[PDB]
Amino acid sequence: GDAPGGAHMTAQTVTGAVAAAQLGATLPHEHVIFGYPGYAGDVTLGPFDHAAALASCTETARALLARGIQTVVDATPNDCGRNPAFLREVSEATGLQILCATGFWYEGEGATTYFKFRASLGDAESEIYEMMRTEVTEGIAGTGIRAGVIKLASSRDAITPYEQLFFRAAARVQRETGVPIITHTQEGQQGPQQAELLTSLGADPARIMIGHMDGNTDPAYHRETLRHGVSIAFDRIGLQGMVGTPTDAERLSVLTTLLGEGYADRLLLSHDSIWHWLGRPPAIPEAALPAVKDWHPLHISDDILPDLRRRGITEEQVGQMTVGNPARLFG
Amino acid sequence: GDAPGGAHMTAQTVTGAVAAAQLGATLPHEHVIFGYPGYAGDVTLGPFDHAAALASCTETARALLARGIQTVVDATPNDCGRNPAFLREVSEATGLQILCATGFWYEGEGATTYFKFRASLGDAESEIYEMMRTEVTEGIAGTGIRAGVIKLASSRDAITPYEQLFFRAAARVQRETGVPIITHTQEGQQGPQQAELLTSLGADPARIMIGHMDGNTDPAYHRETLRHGVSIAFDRIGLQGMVGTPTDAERLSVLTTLLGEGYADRLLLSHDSIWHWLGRPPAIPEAALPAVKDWHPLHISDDILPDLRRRGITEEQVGQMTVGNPARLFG
Ligand SMILES: [Co+2]
Ligand SMILES: [Co+2]
Ligand SMILES: [Co+2]
Ligand SMILES: [Co+2]
Repeated sequence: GDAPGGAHMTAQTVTGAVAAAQLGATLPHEHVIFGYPGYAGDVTLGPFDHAAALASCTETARALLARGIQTVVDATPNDCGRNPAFLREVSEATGLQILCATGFWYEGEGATTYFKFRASLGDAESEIYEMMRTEVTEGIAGTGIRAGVIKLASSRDAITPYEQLFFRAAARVQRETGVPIITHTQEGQQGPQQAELLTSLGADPARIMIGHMDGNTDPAYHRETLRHGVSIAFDRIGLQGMVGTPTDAERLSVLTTLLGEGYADRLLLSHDSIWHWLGRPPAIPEAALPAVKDWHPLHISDDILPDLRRRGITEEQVGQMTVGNPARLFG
Repeated sequence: GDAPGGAHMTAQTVTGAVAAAQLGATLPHEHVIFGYPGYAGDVTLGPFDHAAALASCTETARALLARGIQTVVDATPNDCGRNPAFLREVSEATGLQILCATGFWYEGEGATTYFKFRASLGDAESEIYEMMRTEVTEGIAGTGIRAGVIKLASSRDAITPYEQLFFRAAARVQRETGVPIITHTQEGQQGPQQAELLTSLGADPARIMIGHMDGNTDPAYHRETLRHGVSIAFDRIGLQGMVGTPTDAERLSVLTTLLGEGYADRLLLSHDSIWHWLGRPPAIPEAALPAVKDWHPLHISDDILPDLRRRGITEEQVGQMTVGNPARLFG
């Protein structure tokens, strides 16, 4: 139907280029490793145990491959512990394909001081544009590993001025390279605003995925976002009751409504899971356990797809969301 | 007069313990390297050139030694590019003694997400206390290099709840180890509040230095802070008109007033200079040049001490501020 249009480069994963056809079933928004900004200051008591992280992550990678998932899109922002080299180790040890991102997190929780300062002194937009373009076309930190997607993120009440610098820089790189863009929306807001802003800057709706859209349970919100021609992702499936998130039952209710309205070609599914935390491992209070019980990457494969099928969603619809959509969006 | 009282360990520099007598003239608040939170996300275009940073920093270290400065207290927070190993290279290559810090920056510009999350889930104060204590008594990041001071920092309108976690943790480590505490005050505020809070938590006023006190030009503000028995530092001398800073002429006016009022034993002098920036080097707009012209570490030695002497300050007073005070506070 609506095919990417303009410049384009084959999907770049951490181990190199992959043809769209080789992407297979894909989880479009996950984190192999992740650290909240500040975690590096807790290095003495919260060091990265490389052997342990590698063992644990390759184990999860093998479990995903067992479910037929061939690709994961790692959406970790540059300021949240992003590590392309580690991702490459995990991919070379298991065969699982992994795309990594280029971008900064939203103003509310990102490491914003640096670029705010940069912007106080000059054209921060162009500096961000140069970073993004170099990371997508040449490589990250001199490793030769390129980013396969641009990550953008906005706050709840507005796409702030700080956030807009990244959106503008991304639109420029998108027009020039065709690279896909995936986003974070905070607490179920700004989905429509992100779609309008990006398309208004000349970014291709067929290479845009508005994320955390499962954060809103009013389908009018999703239909309005979809009116822009962009794809939307219910990418925190399994995270129930944390950071304003709804329950999976509520997500599936909205999802089946949209599927029944013919939107399968614009819907994607992920967990936004963290396979290994940076800093000191999080101690989950007893009472927060059910919120995170199904928040792991085998949840959609084992619980959601079956539940969708038993509700009347077809094998074609599941294949469209999990294989066809990723192939066109990232390939 | 007022001598440290309680537990105590000899001054720990990045190359080991130094006797108070060996500290000599000291700059109590500087940064060999520094990065605003987020700089690590700009690694591709703003990588750390180790050979270049080392050459430049050793050159500055040799220039300080030429002026008779034997010690520098590096106050870089854990979340602002702190690097004890690099500091050790600089100290071993030149003989300049360098103490490093343990602590996080203030809420306004620090990398606050990590510990805010940590605190949402449990006793973040005790986790911060453990980090600080380990870094002071055992070492940082498994390097064996220990911190010789605790760095605290507060916002302009209040010592926020997030900041208070660090102040409480520091007071505990201070009572247990005797380690000195140095602080950042934002825009000339909270000096008295920091002194009251720390002493009220049982921290030793003789091991406390309230920083950026040159940020306020009303001497009543300084006298009130000093009433707590703590030392205060005019530690941004040379930075004129940036981040709310006054001119050096205004600083010297307040300083000579306090010196004439007999406060020499509680006054310290530094620049808060950055010898090498992390991330992309800052492009200083033409118009901001005079604000930073004298903001380098040879400024006090070459311009300020002579200016103090020609105004009637005695060689004894200069020696008290630059040698005697550091020796008792850090030694
Ligand atoms: Co997100
Ligand atoms: Co995420
Ligand atoms: Co400061
Ligand atoms: Co400083």
